[PDB]
Amino acid sequence: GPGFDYAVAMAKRNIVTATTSKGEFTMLGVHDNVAILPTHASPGESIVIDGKEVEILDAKALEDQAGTNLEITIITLKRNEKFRDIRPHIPTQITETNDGVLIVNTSKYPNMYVPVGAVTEQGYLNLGGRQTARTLMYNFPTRAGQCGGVITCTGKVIGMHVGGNGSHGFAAALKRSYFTQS
Repeated sequence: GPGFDYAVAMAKRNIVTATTSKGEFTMLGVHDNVAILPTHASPGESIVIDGKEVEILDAKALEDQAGTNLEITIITLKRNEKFRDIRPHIPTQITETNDGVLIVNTSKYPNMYVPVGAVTEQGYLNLGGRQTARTLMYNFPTRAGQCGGVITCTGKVIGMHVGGNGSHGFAAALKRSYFTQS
C-alpha cells in the first residue's frame, strides 16, 4: 500500500525504458542528466529513450576498490530534461527489506510491479570466474530484460536487478556515494 504507492510514484517520475546494442532495459534516472543501467547492457555513444535517440556524454561502469565489477554503469546524457533528484531516497549503506518491490518497465514488461518479499545481502556472488560484490538476492523467477529492474521499499531505492535463475533474482545494491554530493 505505502510501499506500493512509492514504487508507482518512482516509476512515473524516474524510470524509463532504454534501448542499446544489447536490447531494451529498465533504466533509473537519479538526478539532473545522470542515470544507471546494468553494465551488461553495454550502452554506446547514444541510447534510445521512449522513442528518442539521446547522446551519451560519459559512461562509468562501477567497480570496487579491488577492480571487481559491481554490474552498474552510470551514464551522463546530452539532454535538456532534468530528473527528479532521488539521491535522498538512495541509502548511504547497503540496505535490506522485508517488503521489496521490483519495478520493471520495458515493452515486454510495461510498468510492472513485483513484490518479491525479502531482499537479503549475499555480498560476493562468485559464479564462474565472473565474481561480483554488493549483491542482493530475493525470490523471483527471472527471465530476461528484467535486467535493469529497480528494487524499492518505502522511501528508498536500494537495488538494481542484474541477474538471476529459475527461482531467484540478483540485484546490485545502490549507495548514495555512487553519485555526486547533494
